[PDB]
Amino acid sequence: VRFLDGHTPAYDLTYNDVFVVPGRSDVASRFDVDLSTVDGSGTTIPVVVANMTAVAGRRMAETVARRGGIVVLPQDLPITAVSETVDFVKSRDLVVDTPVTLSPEDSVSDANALLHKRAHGAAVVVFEGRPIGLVTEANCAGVDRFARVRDIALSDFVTAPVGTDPREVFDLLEHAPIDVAVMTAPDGTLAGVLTRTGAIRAGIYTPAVDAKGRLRIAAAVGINGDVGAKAQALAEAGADLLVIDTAHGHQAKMLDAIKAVASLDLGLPLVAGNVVSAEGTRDLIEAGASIVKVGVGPGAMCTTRMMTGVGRPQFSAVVECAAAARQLGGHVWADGGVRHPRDVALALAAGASNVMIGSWFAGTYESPGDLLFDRDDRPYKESYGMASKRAVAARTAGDSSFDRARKGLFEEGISTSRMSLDPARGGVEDLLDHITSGVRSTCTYVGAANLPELHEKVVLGVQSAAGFAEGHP
Amino acid sequence: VRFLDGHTPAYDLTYNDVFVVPGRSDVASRFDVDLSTVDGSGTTIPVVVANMTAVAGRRMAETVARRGGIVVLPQDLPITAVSETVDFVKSRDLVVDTPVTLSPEDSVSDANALLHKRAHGAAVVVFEGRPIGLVTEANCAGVDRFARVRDIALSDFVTAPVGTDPREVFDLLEHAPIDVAVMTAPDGTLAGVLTRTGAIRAGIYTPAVDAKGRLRIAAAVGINGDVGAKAQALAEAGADLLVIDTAHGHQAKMLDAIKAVASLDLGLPLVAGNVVSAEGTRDLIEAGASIVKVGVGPGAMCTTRMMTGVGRPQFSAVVECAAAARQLGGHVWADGGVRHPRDVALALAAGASNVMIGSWFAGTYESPGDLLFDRDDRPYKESYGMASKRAVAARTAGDSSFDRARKGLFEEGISTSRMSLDPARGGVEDLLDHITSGVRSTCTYVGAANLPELHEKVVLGVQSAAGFAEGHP
Amino acid sequence: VRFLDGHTPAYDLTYNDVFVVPGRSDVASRFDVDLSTVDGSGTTIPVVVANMTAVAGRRMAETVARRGGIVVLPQDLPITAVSETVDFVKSRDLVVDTPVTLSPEDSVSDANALLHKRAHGAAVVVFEGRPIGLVTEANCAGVDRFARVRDIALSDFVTAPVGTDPREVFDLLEHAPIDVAVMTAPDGTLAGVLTRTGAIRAGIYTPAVDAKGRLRIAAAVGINGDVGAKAQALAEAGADLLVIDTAHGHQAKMLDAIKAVASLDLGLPLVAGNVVSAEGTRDLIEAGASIVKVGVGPGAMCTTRMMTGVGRPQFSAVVECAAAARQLGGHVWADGGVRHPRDVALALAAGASNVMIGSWFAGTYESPGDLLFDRDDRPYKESYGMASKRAVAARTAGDSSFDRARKGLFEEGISTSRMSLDPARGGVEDLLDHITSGVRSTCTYVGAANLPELHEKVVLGVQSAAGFAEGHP
Amino acid sequence: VTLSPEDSVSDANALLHKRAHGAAVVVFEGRPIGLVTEANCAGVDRFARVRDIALSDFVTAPVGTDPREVFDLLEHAPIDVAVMTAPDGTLAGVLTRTG
Ligand SMILES: NC(=O)c1ccc[n+]([C@@H]2O[C@H](COP(=O)([O-])OP(=O)(O)OC[C@H]3O[C@@H](n4cnc5c(N)ncnc54)[C@H](OP(=O)(O)O)[C@@H]3O)[C@@H](O)[C@H]2O)c1
Ligand SMILES: NC(=O)c1ccc[n+]([C@@H]2O[C@H](COP(=O)([O-])OP(=O)(O)OC[C@H]3O[C@@H](n4cnc5c(N)ncnc54)[C@H](OP(=O)(O)O)[C@@H]3O)[C@@H](O)[C@H]2O)c1
Ligand SMILES: *c1nc2c(ncn2[C@@H]2O[C@H](COP(=O)(O)O)[C@@H](O)[C@H]2O)c(=O)[nH]1
Ligand SMILES: *c1nc2c(ncn2[C@@H]2O[C@H](COP(=O)(O)O)[C@@H](O)[C@H]2O)c(=O)[nH]1
Ligand SMILES: *c1nc2c(ncn2[C@@H]2O[C@H](COP(=O)(O)O)[C@@H](O)[C@H]2O)c(=O)[nH]1
Ligand SMILES: O=c1[nH]cnc2c1ncn2[C@@H]1O[C@H](COP(=O)(O)O)[C@@H](O)[C@H]1O
Ligand SMILES: O=c1[nH]cnc2c1ncn2[C@@H]1O[C@H](COP(=O)(O)O)[C@@H](O)[C@H]1O
Ligand SMILES: O=c1[nH]cnc2c1ncn2[C@@H]1O[C@H](COP(=O)(O)O)[C@@H](O)[C@H]1O
Ligand SMILES: O=c1[nH]cnc2c1ncn2[C@@H]1O[C@H](COP(=O)(O)O)[C@@H](O)[C@H]1O
Repeated sequence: VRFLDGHTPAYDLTYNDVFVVPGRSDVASRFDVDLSTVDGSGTTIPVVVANMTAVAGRRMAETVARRGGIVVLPQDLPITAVSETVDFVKSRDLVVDTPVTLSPEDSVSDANALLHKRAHGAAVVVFEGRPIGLVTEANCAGVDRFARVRDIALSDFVTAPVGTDPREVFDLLEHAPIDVAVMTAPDGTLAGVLTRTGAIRAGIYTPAVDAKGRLRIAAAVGINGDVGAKAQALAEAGADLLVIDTAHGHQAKMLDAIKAVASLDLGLPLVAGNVVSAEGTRDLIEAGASIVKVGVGPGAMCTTRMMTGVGRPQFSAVVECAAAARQLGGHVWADGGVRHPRDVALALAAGASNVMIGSWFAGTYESPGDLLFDRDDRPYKESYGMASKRAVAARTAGDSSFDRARKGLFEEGISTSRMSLDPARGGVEDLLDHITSGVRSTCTYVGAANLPELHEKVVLGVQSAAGFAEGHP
Repeated sequence: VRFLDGHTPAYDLTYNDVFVVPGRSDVASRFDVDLSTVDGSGTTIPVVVANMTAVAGRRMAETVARRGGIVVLPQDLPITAVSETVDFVKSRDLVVDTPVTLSPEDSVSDANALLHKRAHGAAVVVFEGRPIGLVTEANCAGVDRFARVRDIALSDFVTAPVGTDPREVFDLLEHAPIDVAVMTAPDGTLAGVLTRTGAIRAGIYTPAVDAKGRLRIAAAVGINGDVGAKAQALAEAGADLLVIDTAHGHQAKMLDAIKAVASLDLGLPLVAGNVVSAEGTRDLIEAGASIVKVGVGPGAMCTTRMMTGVGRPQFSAVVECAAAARQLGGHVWADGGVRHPRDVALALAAGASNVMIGSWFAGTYESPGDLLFDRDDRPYKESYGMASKRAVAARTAGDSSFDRARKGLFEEGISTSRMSLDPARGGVEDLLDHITSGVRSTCTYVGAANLPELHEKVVLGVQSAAGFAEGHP
Repeated sequence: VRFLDGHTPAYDLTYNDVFVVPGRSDVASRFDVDLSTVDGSGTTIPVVVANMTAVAGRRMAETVARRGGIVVLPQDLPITAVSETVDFVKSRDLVVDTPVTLSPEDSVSDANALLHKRAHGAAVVVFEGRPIGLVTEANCAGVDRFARVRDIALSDFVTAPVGTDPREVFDLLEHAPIDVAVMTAPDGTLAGVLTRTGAIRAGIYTPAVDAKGRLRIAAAVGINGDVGAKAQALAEAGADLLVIDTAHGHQAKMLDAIKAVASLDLGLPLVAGNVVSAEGTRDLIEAGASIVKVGVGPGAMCTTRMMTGVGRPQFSAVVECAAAARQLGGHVWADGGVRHPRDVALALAAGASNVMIGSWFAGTYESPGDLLFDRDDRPYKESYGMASKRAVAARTAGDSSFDRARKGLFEEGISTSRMSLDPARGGVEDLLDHITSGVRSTCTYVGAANLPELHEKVVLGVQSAAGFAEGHP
Repeated sequence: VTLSPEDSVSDANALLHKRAHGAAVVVFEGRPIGLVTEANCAGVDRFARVRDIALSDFVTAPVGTDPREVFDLLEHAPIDVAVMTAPDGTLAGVLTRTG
């Protein structure tokens, strides 16, 4: 990477410490930028969802992969639950989304709460697999909780066959009272739904798909136990990518874990982390990893810095690690600390091939957690670290009370945090729009038409805290 | 520019990061400083009003130009509205201001709200072009909103012929109940008003006028569409200066737009921006621009930094760009981030020939927005960026709903902001006093009698955030 | 001054940016340190009170000079009021203080208000010059405001002859209900008062006195008008030191004012400021000044930095100017920005001979302003700059309304500020105890027995914002 | 309320509320010379003298004047207080429009 003349600080840099200076550009439109990655992950946008139980569920996996990202299932997930989630994701349609479905015998109480598991603003009343009505939040307003869905469902709705041009579906819904088109199979059974915004995103995002045309999904594994047997079971379950994840990725047990998985020859991309040094990046690649996950400390749920003093400013860590992996034909994932789209753009400019986002996506409809409200009726969801006392409790529940007490000495993560939803744009696809629009604008500012050209052409500068304050938050 | 020995930091600088060291001075008075610019804009004070719809209206254009600045009309303005605004500004008197005028049949409701479109504190009642009374806010206190103006108008007021020396008018109003002198034409028709403060400003500020002696006004044009045909229509409408404006001014489309306007040979100063690099400055000047607008990110309504990471600390950007423009005989406008008079002074010390100010002037009586009040009865006006959802909607309202949806992906500006009016000095001329008094003191501190000597003689230093905190805000 | 190895930052330093590293010391006690100055001011502590109308009154001048400092009377004071203040100060006792005095005919309303003009907690009731009672705040609690002093005054009080050993007076008051000994002349007339703390301070602070044994006092003069005639009148009125003062001290009008005063050969130390550059220090000294006042911007009432961007971090300014002055046999006063005793200590370590303090001392009983209370009953007093709209209004009240309106364009100071009094230690002598105890501890940490050894032996270091945060606020 | 020119502003401000006139009369040798209102003491140092803030101009009339005429003399007066004087010029008291 190139920095402005004289910008050689005597310290390491975070995303807040740096800026991109624009260059000469011939890219006429921000829609001309190709956001596809080149690390073998198969993503068409540089966004990976972290293997955190508060974020990485089946609804998130379907929604993100349709728009070009990928979700890493957490390592604490049982293999049967993994197999059920993968089979659900890989049976999803590439354009039409899975709606909330309700039986006419369901209670209005259930209908009100289930509505927010998706961002469509409406649920489809189904009977024997066929749509018979719609339910919105307005239909549940004032009704007793224990009335049935059949008493409140709207009986008329827009229907269209699966395979219809999304541009046409956009025009069908211009003057419809509900911005939902119920997509049906030739026999009349429910195939899914498609909103006006969903139709727009169909011509903007390319789905991340496997060799069979099914949505991609990844899975994580720990370094304890039989790593090889666990990795092979995840591969046979249908995972398209494997993440061997641990806090201190530069230890001997991680090196042995990588070799055990690589020697099985699963034919899948192997991600291993986390490290923040050039030496650790080389050692993980030499062990058999093709992608190195970079980040020790920056996660919004992490207390590692305050507990140990161990960490590294994430921008400088990605710059050094991406350069070391580039020498060996490897790639780097920037993992942790993403708060605004500039953090995504700056990580990619630093040399990362993908960016892993965690806590930010917990505050969305699609995340696994229940939607909550504070005293001011502001919507929010919980997030927590995978090394907190809450996560360790659910992961080690099978141990004796003696071992659980001794292990309770260590906690390097928060057990609860409030992640607010934007009152208007509360879906993960709204955040993807936010992130990708910013990255696309970064590329045209530097004159790049794709992500390799971004890292090649970017010129960076160092600023003080006053520099970061320039502009509006 | 000269910096103190050893002040060569490994980062770029904002206005907050630097300070001016005083030098030996023989300038006896701060009124002896010449504030005229030498970039061909014609401004006698180094203030340009940004081409933002929330700031640049006809009341702003008249008021600022009389005091020596210039207003750039936004590019979203229809050519008919531009012609009507230019003809209004170029028919204004050089000393006597345009008051709020009222018909005696107007409602007290209308009279109360219209008062705050000027800073005179009084409106003139007019019948067939001739003044017959005055209305103040004290006259509207308690009266029914739908009583007529004639029921509360003050029948006696100070009058004087247009052309009277402003110093005499100052003396006529010393003991008058209302500090407004109604200036009249030989036939008795209204020519305008002149307050005590307005008479003082006539001896301090030189109006910015064209070759016919009429107040100057500028106009902005985008890089899309037929830039040549638009620029020529703006020239024939009477614009004294043309601004070709876009966020990423260092792209091929901007370079072609400059050449298309330059080859038309309109005989007007040609401004193009925005860039923050020396290379960008040279490319714009070589394409045909005489003035380069500098600034990517620092605007108070901008979110470009947080969306993309793209931007440059404005002080270092002005320093590098002004030196590159100077090499080619061109000039540089410092655009964005002005919060206090020190920002204007430091930008001129960095080598800029003019300073463009936007959001700061939205919180004045003369800006186009309506005057609003919060729950605490504090006066304020709205401000918003020209690339926000609000501005883009008005600029693309005639496109199809499909295209407006796709274009909705990008938003690099805030759509609403509260800019407070100083409860005492709420007029834009009060801010011009504040700004120019600071620049004049800077010039005497360094020993400069004019703006070229300011950039020539200034010595600068770098400070930490503790240095900026010294003093009171 | 010596800095630690490698501590050569690329920016200028404030008091917050630096620290002192202790060295080997044989100074057994902090009471062994000699705080006397060597600049010819005659002060025995390194404290000078600023020539600000909100701080520099006759009660302040008496109290500080008895403890070793000196007060500079403001330049706006008429020569008649100057002569009266000097004659009051030079007739004061060197040990015994001047109390608030009351007539028995005075109202309780006046007694409770007058009580806070001194820090004694008691006023002396006087009749024909002799004491007849005491009045405390508890004696006025609940009494009608227009009852007379004779109705509430305490009739018995401790009395002692003037010249008594303060050590004994400390013992006389050990068991007295009111901590004040009324000091009397041989004929029984009131000579003043002395408290337990006041007797302690007599053995700690050496009074600053002239050649005849009378308390010292200084006076300021501006650079406009007949500077030579104004300086001579101040010399004949009894001033012990002259201060030629202006914001921009490095201008031609100041250099002529110094030469005009030096040519009169008044035999007094001549102070001139303000500058922040070595070149300005040399020019003022060569013009005839023996002491250069350093500081442009750091004053708590100043807005110069925000209006103009002109200034310099005060520590670096003092280091440079003190070094240039010492080459020419001159001295430097550190003027502005003192908030804590460390600021005084660091200014002396930087090479200043004396430290000027302004607004900090406004929040004391002895300052000329009236004592005020907020809604929470917190004691405070007003402070304001000598270049604010309030100050220039009184200074130019005799000019025409036209000129005062034109000069209203410039305002480089705030016109009102709330300076809180410490509810326990509200006297200026308490702040003197606070400041000088800190400076004495600084000298023993460095190994210095006097102020010249402090500057000679001190080793300094540079810190970040985190370094300044170490310790308790 | 009567005030000497040597009285303090602090005393003058507090004494004004012993009557409903809203103004006090400054007196030197029994003669009315100035008026003190609450607006005169607003912002002034509490221990300045009354002689610094007194209004030297006030409506005056001899005692025994018809109240109806005194009422009309005060219609446009800034202070609604008329100073009534004895034949020798000394102060006889005051008379407001409502009085
Ligand atoms: N000075 C600044 O930092 C700044 C920042 C934002 C906005 N603005 C203000 O916004 C107004 C104009 O709106 P605009 O900036 O959107 O320009 P515009 O003139 O309305 O359109 C810009 C054109 O350039 C293309 N473009 C390519 N890369 C771009 C990029 N990185 N950012 C923006 N457009 C890009 C756009 O196509 P696509 O849209 O299809 O990509 C579009 O065709 C002006 O008043 C300008 O001052 C200024
Ligand atoms: N130490 C500081 O940083 C600082 C800052 C502000 C004020 N002050 C305080 O203000 C008081 C004196 O008021 P003053 O400084 O306005 O001086 P002053 O003695 O009242 O007047 C200064 C004279 O110098 C001229 N001048 C030229 N350049 C000037 C500049 N940059 N700033 C001010 N005057 C300039 C003024 O003419 P024009 O007015 O016509 O230009 C005027 O004739 C002192 O008590 C001083 O301590 C100090
Ligand atoms: C520290 N870090 C933790 C913990 N659980 C997960 N993580 C890391 O944070 C990343 C997410 O960062 P965000 O800022 O939330 O996007 C994860 O990918 C993982 O690397 C924990 O308990 N402590
Ligand atoms: C970013 N920048 C924007 C937008 N509209 C205008 N601008 C820029 O800001 C300047 C004004 O800055 P202030 O800090 O308000 O004085 C304008 O002149 C223009 O360059 C926007 O939506 N985003
Ligand atoms: C700026 N500086 C001003 C003004 N009046 C006085 N001063 C300066 O400040 C010093 C006092 O500083 P503190 O921090 O209050 O102790 C004075 O000695 C003088 O140099 C003013 O209006 N603006
Ligand atoms: O569309 C739906 N209809 C009915 N129940 C649902 C629907 N989506 C989720 N649920 C229920 O909510 C549980 C949790 O879903 P998750 O949050 O998507 O894992 C499921 O196991 C179901 O019981
Ligand atoms: O002096 C005035 N008298 C009456 N109406 C006015 C006056 N100034 C502005 N208006 C009204 O306010 C509208 C907006 O004015 P603007 O804010 O100056 O563009 C005008 O089109 C008029 O309808
Ligand atoms: O001891 C005192 N007794 C009575 N009045 C005092 C005393 N000290 C100050 N004053 C009054 O307060 C005014 C202002 O005093 P200063 O605040 O010390 O300048 C004086 O002019 C007196 O009117
Ligand atoms: O007009 C006045 N001038 C001066 N002092 C007054 C005046 N009226 C009352 N006082 C004072 O206030 C005290 C109490 O007055 P009373 O409340 O009327 O009894 C008197 O004894 C005087 O000291």
